[PDB]
Amino acid sequence: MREIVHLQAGQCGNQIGAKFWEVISDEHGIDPTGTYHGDSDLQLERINVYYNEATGGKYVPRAVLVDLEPGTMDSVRSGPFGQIFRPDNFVFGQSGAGNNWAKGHYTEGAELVDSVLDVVRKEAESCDCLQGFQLTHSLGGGTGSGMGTLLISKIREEYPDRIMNTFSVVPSPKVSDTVVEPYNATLSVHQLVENTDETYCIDNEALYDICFRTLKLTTPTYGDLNHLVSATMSGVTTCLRFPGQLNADLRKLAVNMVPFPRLHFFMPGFAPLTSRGSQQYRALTVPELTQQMFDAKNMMAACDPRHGRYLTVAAVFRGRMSMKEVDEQMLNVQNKNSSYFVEWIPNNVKTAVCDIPPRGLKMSATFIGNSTAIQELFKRISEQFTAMFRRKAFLHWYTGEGMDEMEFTEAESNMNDLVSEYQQYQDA
Amino acid sequence: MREIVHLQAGQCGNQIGAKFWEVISDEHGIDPTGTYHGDSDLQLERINVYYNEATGGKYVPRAVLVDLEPGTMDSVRSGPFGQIFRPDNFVFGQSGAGNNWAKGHYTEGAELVDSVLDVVRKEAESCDCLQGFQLTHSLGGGTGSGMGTLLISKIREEYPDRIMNTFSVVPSPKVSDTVVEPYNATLSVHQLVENTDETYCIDNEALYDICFRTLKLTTPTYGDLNHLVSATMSGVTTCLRFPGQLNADLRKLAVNMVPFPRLHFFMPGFAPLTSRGSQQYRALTVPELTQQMFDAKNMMAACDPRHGRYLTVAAVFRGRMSMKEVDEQMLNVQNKNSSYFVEWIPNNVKTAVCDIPPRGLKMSATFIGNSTAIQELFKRISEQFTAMFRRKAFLHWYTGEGMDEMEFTEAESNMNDLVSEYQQYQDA
Amino acid sequence: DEVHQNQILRELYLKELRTQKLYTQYHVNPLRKVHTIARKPMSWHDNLEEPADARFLNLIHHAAQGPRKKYPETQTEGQEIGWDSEPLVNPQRDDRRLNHFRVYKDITLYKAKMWS
Amino acid sequence: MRECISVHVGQAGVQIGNACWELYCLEHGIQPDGQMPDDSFNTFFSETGAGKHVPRAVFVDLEPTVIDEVRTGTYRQLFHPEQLITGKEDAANNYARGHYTIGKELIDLVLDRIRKLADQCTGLQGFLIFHSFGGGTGSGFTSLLMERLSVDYGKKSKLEFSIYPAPQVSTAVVEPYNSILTTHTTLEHSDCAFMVDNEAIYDICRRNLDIERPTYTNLNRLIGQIVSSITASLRFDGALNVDLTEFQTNLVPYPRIHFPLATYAPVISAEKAYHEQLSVAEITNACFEPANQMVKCDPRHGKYMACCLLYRGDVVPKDVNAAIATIKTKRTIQFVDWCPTGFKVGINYQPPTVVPGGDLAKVQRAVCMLSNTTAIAEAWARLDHKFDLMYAKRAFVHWYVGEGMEEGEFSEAREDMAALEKDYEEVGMDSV
Amino acid sequence: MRECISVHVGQAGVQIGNACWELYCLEHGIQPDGQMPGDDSFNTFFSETGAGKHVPRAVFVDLEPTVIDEVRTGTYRQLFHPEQLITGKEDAANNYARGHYTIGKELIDLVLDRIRKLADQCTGLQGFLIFHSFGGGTGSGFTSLLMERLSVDYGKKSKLEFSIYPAPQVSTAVVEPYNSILTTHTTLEHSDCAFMVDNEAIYDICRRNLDIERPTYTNLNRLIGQIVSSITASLRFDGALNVDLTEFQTNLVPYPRIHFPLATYAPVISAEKAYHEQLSVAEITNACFEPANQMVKCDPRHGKYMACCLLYRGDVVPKDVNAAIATIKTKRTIQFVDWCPTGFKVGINYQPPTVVPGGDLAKVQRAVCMLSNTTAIAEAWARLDHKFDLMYAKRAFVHWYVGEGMEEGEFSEAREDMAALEKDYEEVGMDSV
Ligand SMILES: Nc1nc2c(ncn2[C@@H]2O[C@H](COP(=O)(O)OP(=O)(O)OP(=O)(O)O)[C@@H](O)[C@H]2O)c(=O)[nH]1
Ligand SMILES: Nc1nc2c(ncn2[C@@H]2O[C@H](COP(=O)(O)OP(=O)(O)OP(=O)(O)O)[C@@H](O)[C@H]2O)c(=O)[nH]1
Ligand SMILES: Nc1nc2c(ncn2[C@@H]2O[C@H](COP(=O)(O)OP(=O)(O)O)[C@@H](O)[C@H]2O)c(=O)[nH]1
Ligand SMILES: Nc1nc2c(ncn2[C@@H]2O[C@H](COP(=O)(O)OP(=O)(O)O)[C@@H](O)[C@H]2O)c(=O)[nH]1
Ligand SMILES: [Mg+2]
Ligand SMILES: [Mg+2]
Repeated sequence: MREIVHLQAGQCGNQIGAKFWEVISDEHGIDPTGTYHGDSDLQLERINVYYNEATGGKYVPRAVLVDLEPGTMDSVRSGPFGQIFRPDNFVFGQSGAGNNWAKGHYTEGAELVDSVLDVVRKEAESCDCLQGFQLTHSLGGGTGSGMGTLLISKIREEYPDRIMNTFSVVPSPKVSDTVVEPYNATLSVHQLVENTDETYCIDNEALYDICFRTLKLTTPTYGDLNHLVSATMSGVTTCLRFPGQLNADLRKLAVNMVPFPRLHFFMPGFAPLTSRGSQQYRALTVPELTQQMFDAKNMMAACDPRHGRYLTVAAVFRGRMSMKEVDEQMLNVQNKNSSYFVEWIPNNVKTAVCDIPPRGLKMSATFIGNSTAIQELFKRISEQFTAMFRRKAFLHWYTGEGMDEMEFTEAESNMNDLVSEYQQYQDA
Repeated sequence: MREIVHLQAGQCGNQIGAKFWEVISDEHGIDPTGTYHGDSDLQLERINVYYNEATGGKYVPRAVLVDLEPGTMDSVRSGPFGQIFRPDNFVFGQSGAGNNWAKGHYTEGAELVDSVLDVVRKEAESCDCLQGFQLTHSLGGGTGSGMGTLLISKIREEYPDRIMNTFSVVPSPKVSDTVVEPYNATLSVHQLVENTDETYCIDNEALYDICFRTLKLTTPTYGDLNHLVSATMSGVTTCLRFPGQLNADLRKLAVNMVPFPRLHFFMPGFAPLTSRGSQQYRALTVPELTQQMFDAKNMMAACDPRHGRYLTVAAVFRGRMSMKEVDEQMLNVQNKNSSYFVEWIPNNVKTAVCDIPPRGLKMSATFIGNSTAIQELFKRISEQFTAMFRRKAFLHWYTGEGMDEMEFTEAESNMNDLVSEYQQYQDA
Repeated sequence: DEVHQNQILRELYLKELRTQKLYTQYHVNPLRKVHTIARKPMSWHDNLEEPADARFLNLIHHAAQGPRKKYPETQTEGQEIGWDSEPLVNPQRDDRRLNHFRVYKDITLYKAKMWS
Repeated sequence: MRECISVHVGQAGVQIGNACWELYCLEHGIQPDGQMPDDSFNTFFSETGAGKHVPRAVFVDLEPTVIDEVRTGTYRQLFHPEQLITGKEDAANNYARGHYTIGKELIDLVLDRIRKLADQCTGLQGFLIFHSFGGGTGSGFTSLLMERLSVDYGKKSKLEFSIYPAPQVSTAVVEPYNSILTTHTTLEHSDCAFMVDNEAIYDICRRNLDIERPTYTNLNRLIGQIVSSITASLRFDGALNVDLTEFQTNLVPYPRIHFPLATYAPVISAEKAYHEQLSVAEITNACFEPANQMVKCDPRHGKYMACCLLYRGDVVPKDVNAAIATIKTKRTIQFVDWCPTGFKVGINYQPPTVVPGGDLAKVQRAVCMLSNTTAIAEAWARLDHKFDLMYAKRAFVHWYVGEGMEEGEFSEAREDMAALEKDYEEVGMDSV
Repeated sequence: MRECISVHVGQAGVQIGNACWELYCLEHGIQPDGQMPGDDSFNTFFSETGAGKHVPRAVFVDLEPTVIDEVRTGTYRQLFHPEQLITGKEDAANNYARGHYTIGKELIDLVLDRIRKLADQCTGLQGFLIFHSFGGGTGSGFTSLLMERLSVDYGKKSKLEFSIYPAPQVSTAVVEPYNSILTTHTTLEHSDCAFMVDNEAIYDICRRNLDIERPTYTNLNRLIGQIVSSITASLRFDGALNVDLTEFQTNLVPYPRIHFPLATYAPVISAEKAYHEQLSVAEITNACFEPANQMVKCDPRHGKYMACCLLYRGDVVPKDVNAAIATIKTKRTIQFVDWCPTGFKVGINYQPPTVVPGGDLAKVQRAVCMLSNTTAIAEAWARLDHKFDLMYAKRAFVHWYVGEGMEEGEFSEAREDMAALEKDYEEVGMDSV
């Protein structure tokens, strides 16, 4: 019906998408083999959105697993939900990209892009009416930022009428484990503003905060973070699969949500996150769910929205609820904080309701926002880049494969053009 | 729906309020965790005031525990009724206070202030009618003094139409287990008087002195003292949890009592405090519980009523009774003793009766009085203050911190203005 | 203080799991509206056979009943008034010899319809 | 058709009503729920289909508690949600919060429910209000209410029955404060405001009915029988009848002295009546008995501007006229000189009722004795000086002036009630 | 014989009429498939096929395939002829341009064809009931494509319209003021009567009268179901003065452009209230003109009451009405119009208000649908216009509206034609002298 071609790219992207197909297969009732064994029949009526059809009545994912580094695809096929993917969709090369944007875009990465287009074009042109290509990429390196944006700029001209969901891991502020991290991002935002339509950007740092402190996991492993980001990926495309009252899909959540064309860098957030000790005292109802959405301590981006104003906010709810409480309470969280919202858009909300609740949750709502506070993520990368580029540092890898300093200058110039764009429609 | 937020503030509260949240529990009919073992419908009909309905019954309290030292709430948690409180309102800083008002109001206060007011803000938002922020500190210590007055001063700057009922242990002569005890009253009363509405005062001395005549118990732990002070604060707010034939909320027990906006230090008491060899030989009626409420022997604050003049008294009764029997008993007190009542207030009472009685007691009553003889207490801490301020006593911790000496001069000045104002209306 | 900030939260969370007593019983208040949400009329998501609570009918009906039947005593003011609402003896409210009620006659039956 | 919209503002009103509506039901016949197991009910009840005989009283208070007890009692079915109106947080004994704050966020509603209940009525003839004179609800709110009523119901009766701020017994300290401000308001409206201070009733209960437990229940029941009698002619029928309007232009002397004093006649108990009579006269004589009066004020220290007796039972008009004569052949009983006649007297056969549990036992007769005594000045004077003493040293005043009422208000009232006293003795001055 | 086609277009209108077609299955004996185990009456809404099956006359459209699919995978699949339930392939995405110029220029044909078939199956077609939105893409753009193409075909035949208008501040969309203004540019000139409601006032109406707190969109739709069942009450079961679809379209519309009446239900009541209140014809008539029972959330005290029509259902003794409706005139708080002294219309059906099982509307013996053409709707339009001026001045949310096949200049045209409606509604606020 209305399907999505999922696009694991980069070393990181395999691991987020593996958890994406861990939560979707549970929501859709799918076995680690593909044989449907579930309770309801709602998880078959739009099974075709993510999962395809095969013989034997078995559902195969529409997932394109690409990474230049072979150490990820053997791993995702040596895990819990690994024997679902169609085995030739794994399109590995055998060379590390060395977290180098030049390697993954203008060099050896180009060897693999024509093969991964073939896998996509097989799965895109064999389907009824496509909406777009959700992407989980990795802006800290070369298999991510490199293979990502090149793929993204090599899908928007063959199919230039489709959504370009681009769930991104931008460089976290103090959390940093790549020394050439600020180059790869600032060279990639240029190729991520003029192609994508919805770039839900995450940092690890806030996911480390919502897991260690808000949800209170003792030893937060990295895999616990990927369950959190799977929620905002599953909950943004859920009126599109599961039924209910007033709906919302990617284009709905774009038109009421993108003010001007280069204003699409959004910021996610889940809502009914509890802890072990605070699951059983907190009463799960529509009132408590609204507040944790807007609270900065549950927010998958390194910014309190306090230094800025939301241009637009959406909320796609999920559960058996009323609908006075859905939008009267968020009218309350629209007028009680008037400075925290724009005045040139009077009402700022798209709501949605899915009747079907999550697996083990009475209600939920992933929250996306186009706040002014995206600029600080984009201020700090620029500040990090200027200290880098001021004396031509870490550049002999980023120039020996075809990349000139003239192209570097353009990347920063459109980079700090965006922070001006998220400042022109600030307080003003 | 008229609701109260509890505001725990240190050792002299954590263990007193623990008994508070044990007395109300054993009367509204709850249990260790939450399971309602109650035996009447009326028992539950107003729980909305103190508790909050959690997931599937099993209520959870409106308390926030605030202390700088970690081990003072571990005693609360490990206690018999410690599981009740939300595990995320146990808000605590790390370094100790060392009984210093400067280290509890100025330095390491501010860290555990924006975190405390967040929990207070959230707990106040989930309310239908908000007319109370009942707090339990002690003047004499340093955490409760430091946090209390600081926490008082910012609710009044945020929510300034609320009855601030602040029960507190006062510094008192005969038992004195702190040596900077004079320092932590005059800085405290300075901030306490001008930002509060209701400040029922106790001392350990008279509260100990109640034990060794009245109940004639052989050996007390502080636990029996907590039960004997938490029984008052249940009785003051029984018109707000239980109905009757003359109702009176907290604003009723202040606007009809406090004469001028300084004279709000009142004096608690419990009527049937009958011992273990005299309950069998004593009746239960309002006359016999007039001896044991109007006596100084069941008074609690510090002083003697026959050393000043009562300015406005009330007595919130509780039980099945007749009521010429409350009013003749009240009238005969006022006419046979018209020397210790201010003659410029012709009628000096406000009785209020709540049919729902205490558990295990035919009838009970809570005595509260604005005696002038609070002057016996407030002058006594000032003469202990003046032995400190003159010779530059235990003050270099205060001054070396950043406290100027002028704020110590403001401490005796406002109280010397206060003690003059409390004897001026005695003469009139 | 970040390396210290992890372990001070590690110590607190370990004591939360050592001392935590779980919920056991679903209590439900009979005297508070639980605010049911309506069903879509044309929907197999909602229009199925889910069973109802047998006790919650009994607890609501017991919440309804009467104060005369709920309590074998006269707890709180307002319950003793109307507690014994039967006439002491049969009033015989039909005879004009002792009871002196009215009947509006035919015009006074009709005439109120002119002004109304 | 000769009906009366009841209104009960404040705990006093609601509770006395809980004892006043039990009477209405039991008397007529309706069971405690609104299901008659006659057309009198058409004056205090509305038969909405089947047998649901719904009442007509807008119970109103700014705190749940009291109202909720009725919304979940042996009478929860005998009304409607929008008739048992409740409020949020109380005015807390502050005329200000009841007339300037909290109350203003509840008045529009209460007014509408009366409009609805007015539209239904064929012929309104009295909005019987029930306040307490001394709180924020039964005084401050009653002000805004009675006031508005005199902008829509205009020229229509509003006979009130309040509890006078009693002299000695006073369970309140801002008690004097409210009264004066309230009287000021309830003077340009109330067509006639009966008062019954707790003290006297607490006392008449001690001897007459020998109840040795006066509670706030047994007391309200007797207040009920007063309203029952006042409005029995517009309910049952017998001989000389008295509609509400007649009460006013036959008792209220001048446009302000509208504060009668009532005393039920046979307030005997049960076993005592097996050793007593009820002679049509005896009761009328015992009505004037100094103590039996139910408002603190011996009428000796003043005169009787205009009495108005309302009877109920086997009262042969012959004995009635004999009684009012044998009590005029008594010097003690002294009337004003500007008015001979005597009292407007009425008789309603329907004998009294017997709410099961109350002392007041079955009595063939019953003479409610309403009277405009010129002595009430005594009571009024007391409150004026009580207010005076306090207002002097601006006592308990900060809380009122910080909730709406200006300092000016307290003064206006002081002189208004002072002027009142002057127009209460000038009318007594033996006309020369 | 007395028939009308109900085109429930848009994701709003399909669930508005989701419980309407359930409600017509309760009035007539139509079972959840369509069988009775009668007479002429089941003719305006259901047809008759062979065995005894009653196929409805509905043209359910949703340009996205999400909600109609549950009608055709639900417990009334057998009831609707499956041609009627028409979906699209992808949504309109809150875009007037998407619902009217691209996605929708595909569903237009099949949808129009279905109506030719449902019309040539009738002999007494008296009007087109279309239920849509004003804010969503389908309910603003695709319903405009129907309204304009219905004119070159079937024509001057009445095109009565029910829609949920943008609520004052309590709104579940963002770009919704853009869609609503562009709708009026293509609905003023075609829709004969365009009976209005919003979402907001009904939540209040089932907040105080019905004490059912936290209401959902199914409670909010069944009340509209009782609104349309009393408006189409006379093309059915008989009685006293009876009003066809042409009645409302000469008595509720002053001037050509001014055709936006306001609909209210009187007996909004629960089980516990109705036991304690005998809803006579008197107070049921007054409760309509009270300014909290209007289902538009406006202040009618501010505005004139130009054209008014009062419907009736049940034990309505003629006399009562004349008296009741007169009291309403006398009252000067009920402010009226001197350029039309008459103002008022009566219509009485004898069918009692039906009660849907699993509902909250108690069974009442009398009802009023008080249709009012007031000018208090110009204030709601004024708050929907400044809601658009402060967005178009800086060109927000435009890039989706223009790339999709709509000229930029239509924003100016919709703006200036909407300001004309404000001036037209004020020229009918001035007392004639
Ligand atoms: N007869 C009767 N008198 C009452 C009752 N309740 C209070 N009173 C009297 O009324 C006086 C003042 O009224 P309040 O007790 O303050 O009640 P209120 O009039 O509703 O005022 P608020 O407390 O502000 O709501 C008291 O001193 C009582 O003596 C009652 O239930 N019945
Ligand atoms: N009362 C009620 N209102 C509805 C319902 N469905 C939608 N609405 C209203 O419609 C508005 C937006 O929903 P729709 O107009 O139906 O969305 P749409 O027409 O499908 O637009 P697209 O999704 O972009 O195609 C909201 O403001 C709702 O108030 C409903 O079932 N009941
Ligand atoms: N999405 C995802 N993130 C990762 C993974 N491992 C590390 N990261 C985060 O991604 C950033 C580094 O990205 P990197 O793995 O070098 O991206 P690459 O270029 O595709 O290899 C760091 O901040 C890590 O916190 C992974 O398995 N999945
Ligand atoms: N009644 C009562 N008094 C207490 C309790 N705990 C401590 N105190 C009193 O508090 C005084 C010392 O105060 P301190 O502990 O220094 O206060 P802190 O600075 O807030 O910790 C002693 O005189 C004790 O009598 C208690 O549980 N109940
Ligand atoms: Mg009260
Ligand atoms: Mg839709």
